Amino acid sequence: SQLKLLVTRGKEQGYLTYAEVNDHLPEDIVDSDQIEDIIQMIN
Amino acid sequence: EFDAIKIALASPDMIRSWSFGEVKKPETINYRTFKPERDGLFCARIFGPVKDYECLCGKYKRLKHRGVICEKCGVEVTQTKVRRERMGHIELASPTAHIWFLKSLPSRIGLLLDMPLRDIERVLYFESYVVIEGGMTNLERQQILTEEQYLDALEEFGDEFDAKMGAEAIQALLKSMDLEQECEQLREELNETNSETKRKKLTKRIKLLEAFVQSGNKPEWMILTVLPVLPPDLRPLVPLDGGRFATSDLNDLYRRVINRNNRLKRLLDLAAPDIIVRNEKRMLQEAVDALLDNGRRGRAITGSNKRPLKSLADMIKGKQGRFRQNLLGKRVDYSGRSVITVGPYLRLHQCGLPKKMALELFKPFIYGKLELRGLATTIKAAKKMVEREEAVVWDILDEVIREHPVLLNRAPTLHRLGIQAFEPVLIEGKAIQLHPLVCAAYNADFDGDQMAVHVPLTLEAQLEARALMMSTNNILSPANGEPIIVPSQDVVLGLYYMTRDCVNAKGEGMVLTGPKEAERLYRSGLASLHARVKVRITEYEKDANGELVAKTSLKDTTVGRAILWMIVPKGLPYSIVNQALGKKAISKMLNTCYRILGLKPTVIFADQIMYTGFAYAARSGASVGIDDMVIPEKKHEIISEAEAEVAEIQEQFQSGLVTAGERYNKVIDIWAAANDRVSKAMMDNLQTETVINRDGQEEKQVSFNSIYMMADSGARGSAAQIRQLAGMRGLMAKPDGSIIETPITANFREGLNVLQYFISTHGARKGLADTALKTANSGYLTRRLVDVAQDLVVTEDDCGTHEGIMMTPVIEGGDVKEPLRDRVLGRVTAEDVLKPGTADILVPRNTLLHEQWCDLLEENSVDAVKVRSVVSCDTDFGVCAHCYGRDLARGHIINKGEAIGVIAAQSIGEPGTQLTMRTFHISSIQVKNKGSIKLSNVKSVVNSSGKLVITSRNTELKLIDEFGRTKESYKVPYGAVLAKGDGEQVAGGETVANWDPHTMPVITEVSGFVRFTDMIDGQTITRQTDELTGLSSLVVLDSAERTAGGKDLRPALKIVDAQGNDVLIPGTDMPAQYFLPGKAIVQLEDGVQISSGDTLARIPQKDITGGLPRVADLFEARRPKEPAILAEISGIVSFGKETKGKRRLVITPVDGSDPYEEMIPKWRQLNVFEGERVERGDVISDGPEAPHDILRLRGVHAVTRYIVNEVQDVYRLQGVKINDKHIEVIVRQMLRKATIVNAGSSDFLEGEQVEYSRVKIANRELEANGKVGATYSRDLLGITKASLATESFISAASFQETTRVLTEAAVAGKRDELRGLKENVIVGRLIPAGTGYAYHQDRMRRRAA
Amino acid sequence: ETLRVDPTNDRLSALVEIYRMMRPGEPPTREAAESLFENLFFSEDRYDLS
Amino acid sequence: SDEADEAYSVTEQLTMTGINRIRQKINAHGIPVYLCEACGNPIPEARRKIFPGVTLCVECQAYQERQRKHYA
Amino acid sequence: ARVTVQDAVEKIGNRFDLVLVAARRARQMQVGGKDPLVPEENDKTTVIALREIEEGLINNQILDVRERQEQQEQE
Ligand SMILES: [Mg+2]
Ligand SMILES: [Zn+2]
Ligand SMILES: [Zn+2]
Ligand SMILES: [Zn+2]
Repeated sequence: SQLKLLVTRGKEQGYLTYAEVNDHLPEDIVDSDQIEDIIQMIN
Repeated sequence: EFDAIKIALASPDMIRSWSFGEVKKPETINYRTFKPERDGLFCARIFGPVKDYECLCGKYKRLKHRGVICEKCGVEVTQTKVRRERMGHIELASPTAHIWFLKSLPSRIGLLLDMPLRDIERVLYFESYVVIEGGMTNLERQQILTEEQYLDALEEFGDEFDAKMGAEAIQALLKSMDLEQECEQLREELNETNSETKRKKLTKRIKLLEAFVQSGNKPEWMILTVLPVLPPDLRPLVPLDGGRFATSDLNDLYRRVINRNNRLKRLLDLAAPDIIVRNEKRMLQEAVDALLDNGRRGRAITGSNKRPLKSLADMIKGKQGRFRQNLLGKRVDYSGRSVITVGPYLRLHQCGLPKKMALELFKPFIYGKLELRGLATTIKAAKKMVEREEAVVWDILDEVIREHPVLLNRAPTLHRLGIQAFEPVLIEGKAIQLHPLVCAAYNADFDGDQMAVHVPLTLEAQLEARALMMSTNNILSPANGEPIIVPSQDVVLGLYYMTRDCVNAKGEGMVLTGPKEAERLYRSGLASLHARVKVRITEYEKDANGELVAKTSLKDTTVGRAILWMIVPKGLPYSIVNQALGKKAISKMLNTCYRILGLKPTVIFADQIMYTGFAYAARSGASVGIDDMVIPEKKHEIISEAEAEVAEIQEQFQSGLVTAGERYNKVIDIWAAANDRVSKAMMDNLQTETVINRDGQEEKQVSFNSIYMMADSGARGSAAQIRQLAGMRGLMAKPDGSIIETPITANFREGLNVLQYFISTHGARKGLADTALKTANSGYLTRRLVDVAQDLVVTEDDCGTHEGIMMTPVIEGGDVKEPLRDRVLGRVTAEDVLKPGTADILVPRNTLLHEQWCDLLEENSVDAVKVRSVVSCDTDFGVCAHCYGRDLARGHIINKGEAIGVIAAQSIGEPGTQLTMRTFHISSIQVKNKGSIKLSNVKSVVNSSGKLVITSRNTELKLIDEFGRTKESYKVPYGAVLAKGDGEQVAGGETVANWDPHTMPVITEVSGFVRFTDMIDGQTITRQTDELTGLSSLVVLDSAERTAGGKDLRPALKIVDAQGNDVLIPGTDMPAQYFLPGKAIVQLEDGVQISSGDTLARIPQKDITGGLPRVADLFEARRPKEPAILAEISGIVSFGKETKGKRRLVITPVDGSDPYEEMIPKWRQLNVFEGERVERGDVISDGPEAPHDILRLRGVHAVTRYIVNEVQDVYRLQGVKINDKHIEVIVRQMLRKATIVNAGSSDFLEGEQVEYSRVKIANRELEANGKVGATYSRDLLGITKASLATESFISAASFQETTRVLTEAAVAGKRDELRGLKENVIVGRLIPAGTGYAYHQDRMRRRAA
Repeated sequence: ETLRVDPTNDRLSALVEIYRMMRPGEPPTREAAESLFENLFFSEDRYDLS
Repeated sequence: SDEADEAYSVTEQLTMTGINRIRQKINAHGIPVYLCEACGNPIPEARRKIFPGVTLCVECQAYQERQRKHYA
Repeated sequence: ARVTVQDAVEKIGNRFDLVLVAARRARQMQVGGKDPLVPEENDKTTVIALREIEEGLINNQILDVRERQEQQEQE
């Protein structure tokens, strides 16, 4: 998956900003609630 | 009273046994008569009466009915405190998963059944079904089905198969599951199978199962079948002003759970359409999870006023929770607060306490003393008398106050000297008069600051203010022995004005018969405070065995030094007062008074020095005027020259001779040089300008400029600030470091026009804003280090080991930066240290090296001393008294019960407040003095040239004179052309070796012809044409551009004789050939000679961080990005497959596992040859060393020495001094974890990370037995992970994620034996550290009687 | 380079990728895409550079 | 002491390290090249006399300065 | 009053043993009944017990044997 590279990216940099999270999301994730829950997962 | 705190899950029968009655209705109270409605969220029948000893109806109100349960409303007549401890229970008609045990990540429910999380939450919300032992037909235990799958299942598989849905299914799943059976299956899958990470996760699950079995927990308790409601007086509903009540959100959450539960009961007893019933069950589940932890599954609900309702989990956790903000620090009675003023008349143990602030703090004692002396009949008469302030109350108060200390405490108590005990002095006013000398301790001035007062009430608590926390016992800073009773600013200037001299003043050159006559001359007005004079002074010396041998003589001193001599205590010399006495000298005088005469003479010397300083500062009349900033008249011509050079550069820029950035740099360099010039001119005009006449013509002396006197005495000022007042302000700077090129060529004495001022405001506001954070995030490092290193306590007088640290001076660069007397002072040696010729048994093993033994050490010029450190102490759960040494302040030896961990954290963190909040960056040896050569890794060859060349790799050379002490240290490269070689004692003005970074030699062992073997150009070597010398060069390169045919093959230079035989390398039978990697140009030919290490292959061609982040990172133990890989094993090296980012680096040991190999990042400049025998614990590529690397390779003393030296580098960079005991303690907490290499006879897992103390004790008691212990391997953690692993879950819940800690404790069923400083404070007991340590030892002896 | 990384080639694919970005899930088309673009910043109803 | 009294030490460290790194950027020693290390042309006598030990011609210096200005 | 407890430290060693031994003796005098072994200078019980510890006539072993003697003669 692509979010794997996002998690390793955040671990490389030591952080993760809303820009990169909005980029690396599953494209057809239309659900803002699962959006919030997946960022709450990565955090 | 109570031993450890046990924890576990809660059986529904246990939760029904807690409760005093079910809660059936969501009623709080009646709306007209505000009595509890039912049988509701506030109920008198369950949660006790709402008034003391009073039934609800009113039928029973007398105390005689105590305990009765009233017949009408069943309200048990008892105290209203009972309404604050009784609990209720809500009976969930449907089960409900505990959100802590379904979102704990890993989900305990999930990882117990081994059903992944989304499957669990898909069966939870009725999205699917899950079979539960679906008969002997088709399916698995935890096989999840979709809806229609289950529908078609019920057709083809009617019964003898049962799949449920929702939390009921999870309950049945956990229930039916048998832990020992699955644990056996996990045994079979772990030992009959080998798939490493799969078995890592497998064994984690296995350990969880064994923990759930060891504890009394049953897995089916993770589903809330019964819900207990908090007692009402913790979630109260209180009447405010106006009748509008005030409620905690827990009432909202309990109400939302209760309504939904009642509606689920309703719908269940209606046979409702089961989709509606699904929705009701789902909503009730969400409600129970908002109640348990809101905002943990979805979005916080809601709240009623648009803000997330807080739930029980929010009541525990959070910075503003319950574990932190009223559990560790709470509000306190018997305490006041007032503006502090100075009051220099106080003795050093006492402080002025206002009468009005003292009549309120001691009201209990005053009532008692009035009622005792009979002045007032009873407590009420006493209260009235104090309330009207009778005449006798001030005598009663002066008697209450007399020996009763009070704790004075400033706001940011960074170090422990911020809470000091004073004896009060009833003063008139409303402002605490604080002794001047203490203000350096408090870090407190009198610009409006305030302080808090507390009264130590009980006997044992008011002998601790007298014996530990008193102002006189604490004159030394715990971070370093230097006395913090330094006279600060009026005192050092009073003493500077006093103890000075003038070339010709009144009464110069008249013999005086003692200090008394000097004082009488000065007071009479016949001789000035600084008139050179001879006085017969008699000084004492107690180098005798306690006896002071006296000696009188005519010193040639001044009247000031004479008068000051009367103040000095007996056994000090006269040279201590016979200089001009700055601030540094003034506190050195106190340090010598301490180190000769103990504590009490120094305590009296302190306030004597302070009184006499203030007296003579006032006598001096040292004001400051606008004429005292004499600007130098050479400033204008210097600025004209600077503007001239700047115009020259501007013309050379308009001419096309320099870039724009180059003009900027040259302009800034010109202005910086001009500013240093003008400041030197103003200082040369200021310091010496006083010109006086002595018997004739003239003479200059040190100036009496008032501002210069402040700058020179050390009271206030520097050269920089006086320069800004007198010289020029130089170049300002924008906030991001962008230096402005227009320099403020003015000072504040003359004007500053608008543009220069606006330029300066930039850096001004940047500095202001920066100290607005450094104040806000004041003590975060002490907090982080009181978390990792809190529960260490000196708990043993001796562990009796022989291991230590080989402490020596930090002799780096030139002369030493920190001598041996600084770093070995106060520590007990690890081994008997003899003289260099050994001469004697000089110092025994366990002798505390105080000042006398340091004298002994640097008479004999001892250079290395082994001294016991706390990171090697063999104690268990603590630190021996000797493996910590001498304790500062108190200054004798740490006594068992010292909380050395809190002190170490505070001593690393109060000094750290004085450091920069930002992290900032920064041929022939010019060897210095005479001395001898010192070789480390001695492998050198003398060429035919006669000079020396290092045929070794890391040969370190030291210049060591006839002292025995090392005086210079240097790192020598691989074979520099040493003018001086080995052991050659030479003097200054003689360079020890010439070299060149364009010259890294590949010098050989013997002399001879360099034939070329294993060399075919086109595959490994490069055609470097000698356009410079007129020859041909075949330079060694790697496989970077040459093809792979002979890419790995190395160009071998065969050093042989004139006959053609392979001359061996003397020492090993492998002949004297060299395999060369790149970067070494070859200028030889095939069949050509070289001398004894002639130039065969020649390799052509200090920043330090300093911010407090460079200490949080030094301690956090992370990994640098240029990590210098080291030599993992000894033996020889081989290079293998290349061009991958990991070129194979094989290490063949001498007798060990010969095929050992590692990877090499081939972007790196690899700086070691392949033929040289790699030594274990040695560097290969050159770059910053990693701490974990050193810890695994060279030993715990290696990592401790590295960490100590790095933190001491960043601390000495700013001049801030801190001892190394504290950093050794932080390290000792840092590397607290062991790892199990071999299981052995031990009883830990295979690769399990265990507490190193645990493995230590276990394998030690096995070593006493006949069985082989476990071969541990010491880890090394960061403070924020060495604190994460703590035995007691109370403290862990205190400073960590509370939900994770309590979930782990609940499943594991941990028992918290309260034996930590941070746990006992929470449960109100004595900390087992200091005064209560003997009590805790007696408790441990009572237990296990 | 940004054209060499542009996975689109012509206008309507540009609109459809903008559409899949803006309101995902919906199957895009010519009319809805051109309308979305022309009512993103180029309609006084919605945009306002004041 | 007061907030204006440690703010001084902050600003002082700041301007001090700034001037330090900038006057370290200058070159005072001498290693006369007489030809740029990027364009090979002789660094003229004038430019090599202003900055002893200059290592690049004027235009190569401008190019590298711009490139580093973008931080690339 | 008493400015320093340096002398009382040497008689008992530990600085916490000193506090716990002196609070014990001073509570013996305070509540109660027992008398000071030293001429009280209008001090409180805390500094009185400290001053008695200074003169070596109060400490843990002495106080404990004084406990034992009265435990005997209480019978
Ligand atoms: Mg202040
Ligand atoms: Zn009743
Ligand atoms: Zn020890
Ligand atoms: Zn050039």
